[PDB]
Amino acid sequence: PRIDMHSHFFPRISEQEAAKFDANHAPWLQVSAKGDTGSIMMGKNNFRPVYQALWDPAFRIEEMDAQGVDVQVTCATPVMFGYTWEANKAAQWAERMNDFALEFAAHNPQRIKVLAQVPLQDLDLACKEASRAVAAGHLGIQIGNHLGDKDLDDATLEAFLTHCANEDIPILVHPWDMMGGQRMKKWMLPWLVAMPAETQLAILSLILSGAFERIPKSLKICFGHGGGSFAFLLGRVDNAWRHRDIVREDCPRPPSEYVDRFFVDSAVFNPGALELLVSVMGEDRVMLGSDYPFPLGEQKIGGLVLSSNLGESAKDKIISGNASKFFNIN
Amino acid sequence: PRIDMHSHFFPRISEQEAAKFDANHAPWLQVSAKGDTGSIMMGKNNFRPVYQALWDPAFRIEEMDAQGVDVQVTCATPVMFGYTWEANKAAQWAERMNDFALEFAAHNPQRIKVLAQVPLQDLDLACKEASRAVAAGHLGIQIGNHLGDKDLDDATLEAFLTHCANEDIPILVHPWDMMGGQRMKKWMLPWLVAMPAETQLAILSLILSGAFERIPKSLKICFGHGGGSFAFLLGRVDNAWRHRDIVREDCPRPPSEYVDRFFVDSAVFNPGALELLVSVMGEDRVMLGSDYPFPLGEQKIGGLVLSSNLGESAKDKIISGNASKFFNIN
Ligand SMILES: [Zn+2]
Ligand SMILES: [Zn+2]
Repeated sequence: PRIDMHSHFFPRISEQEAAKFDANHAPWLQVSAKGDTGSIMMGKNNFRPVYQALWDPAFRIEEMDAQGVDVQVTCATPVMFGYTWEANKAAQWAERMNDFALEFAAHNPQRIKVLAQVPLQDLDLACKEASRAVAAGHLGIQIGNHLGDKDLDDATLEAFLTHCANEDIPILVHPWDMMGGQRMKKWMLPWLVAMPAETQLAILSLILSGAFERIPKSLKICFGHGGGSFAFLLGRVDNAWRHRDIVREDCPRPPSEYVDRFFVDSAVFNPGALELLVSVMGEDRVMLGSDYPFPLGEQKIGGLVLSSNLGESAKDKIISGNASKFFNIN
Repeated sequence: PRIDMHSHFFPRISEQEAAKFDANHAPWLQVSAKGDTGSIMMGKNNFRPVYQALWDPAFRIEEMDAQGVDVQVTCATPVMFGYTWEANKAAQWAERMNDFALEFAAHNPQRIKVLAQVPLQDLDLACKEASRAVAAGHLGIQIGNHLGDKDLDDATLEAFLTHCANEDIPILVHPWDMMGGQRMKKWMLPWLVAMPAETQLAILSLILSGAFERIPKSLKICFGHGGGSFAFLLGRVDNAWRHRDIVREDCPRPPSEYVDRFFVDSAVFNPGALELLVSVMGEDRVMLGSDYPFPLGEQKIGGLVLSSNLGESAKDKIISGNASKFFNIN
C-alpha cells in the first residue's frame, strides 16, 4: 500500500462565514467563474488561486486512484493557521477548521486521514484543541515552524510538543510566514530559499537548545520538505559545535546524533538529495510526502522514491511502513 | 601541490588609522594583553576576538607548512567591506585595504595570493578599484553576496560581474550581513542557517533572473561554503521552474543547467555533502577552501577532500588543479 502524509486541504468556507471571525483576515474560498478554479480570499482581496482538488474530496479520491495513493494524510493550508489572531477567536477558528477537516475525511475516512491545527498563541488553548481533535478522529497536529520571533526552542513551543509527546499525538512541522524582508520578491524565492531555511532553523532550534534532552523520547515529530536544508548542512553544524563553546552551551552531544528523535518527509525532488537524506536520517525516518495539490509539489506522487536505487525494503518503509507506524494507520 | 583558495586576513590597522575614515564604523585591530590574542574593534567597542594567524603572515606561513598548504589565497574579512559608507570614503578604504593585502602577501608572494575588495555601493568606483587592484598583483575580487536589498540580479551588481568578466578578473562571492531579524540570537544560528541561505539566494538570483544569459561565459565566479544549500535544494528549484510560469519568466532553461557557469569551494564539512556537491557541480568546479583561520573553518585543511572516495584524478583537481586554472597560479 501507499501513504502520502503531506498534503493540504482548504474548506468550502463562505465569505459570510469568514466575516464572522474577521472580515479582513479570515480566509475564505471563492469557487467561481467555472467551478474548477478557486481563489483563497481575504476580505475582498484575492490571495492565491487554487484548484479543485484542494477542496473537493470526491475529485481528490479520483486523482488519488490515478496516482495510486491508497491513504493520504492531509491538513490545513498554512494561511488558515491564524497565529496572529486574538487567542479565544483563534481557538474557535481552529475548532471549526478541524471539524471541516473531519468533514472532508468523512467522505472516505479509510483513505483520507486528517491532522489538526491549534491556536498556538495560547498554550492552554492549544493543548486542549490538540487533545480534542485527536479524540474526534484526527491522527495528529500540524503547526507552523515558528510563532513570530519565538522559534521551537521557546519554552511555550517546547511545552506544546511535550504535551503531544505525553499523549501519543504526532506532529507535522511546516514552514510558514517566511523570513526575508523585502529581498525575495521574484521567482518564488521565498519558497526556494526561505522555506527550507525556516525548516532547518526549526530543527536546529530544538537540537541546539537541548530541547530533545527535555522532550520525552515518545515525541513523534516530522518536518516538511525533507527537513529543508538541514541534512545537507549538518556537517557544518557539527563542525561549529566542536569549535565554539557558545554552540555547545545547551547541547551536550554532537548535533547530528539527534536525528533519532524526529522524522522528515521525502519531498526533495532529486535522487541524490533523497539518497543523502536517507543516509542522514535512516530508512526508518523518511516518509513519502508530496505537498499535493500544490504546484511546487510532486506531480507523480512517490515517483522519486520508487525510481531510486534504495533497497526495496527501504522503498517500502518510506512509501508505507514508516507512516503506518508514525500515524497508526492500517 | 595544494591551494587553499578561501581564507581571510585582517590588517594591523591602528585605532588612529581607522578613526581617520570613521571612528564609529571603521574596524581596527587590537593585538593586546599577550599579543597572540587580538580583537577586531569598532570605535571603542570590541566586535570579535581573533587569533594571530589572521594578521601575522610569518606565523601563518608556519601553520601553512604544518597543514601542508603550498599556496593560500586570502582576502578581506567581511567586516572590512564598508558597503554602508559614503562612496568616495569607501573607495579610499578599499584602496588602503588592498594595499595592506599586497603588503601581507609580499612576505611570501609565491605562497600567499590576495583578492581585493571594492566599494560596491558605486559601480564606477568599484570597477576602477577592481582593475587597479588586479594590475597591482591581486588575483581577483571578493565581494559580499548582497548590497542591502539589492541581490546579485540587480543591474548594478550584474554590471560589476560583467566588467570583471570582460577583464579576466575572477570573483569570490561571500555571504555577509545576514538576513534574519531578531530570530537567530543563539548558538551562532546566523552562521548555520542564514549564511548558507544567503549564498543560495545569490546563486538563484543570478540563475532565475537570467543573468547568465547576459553575463559573458568568460566570468569566473565562485561561491563560498559549497554554495550554501544551493546544490541540495536544486531539484526543488527545477521542480518549481517546471510548474510555475512566474519562476520561468526570466530563466529560459532549467536552473540546474547553469552549474557550468560558476564554481564553489569544497567547505561543506561532510563526505556525503561533498559527494553530492561534486555530483552536481562536476569535479572541475569545486576548489579546496577552508575558511582559515576562523573556528567554523576546516581545522585539518583539505582533510575532507583527501579522505573521500573520489577518484584520485578528482581529488587532484579540487585540491590544486581547479584553483590553478581559476586564479592563474603556478
Ligand atoms: Zn505543504
Ligand atoms: Zn569566509
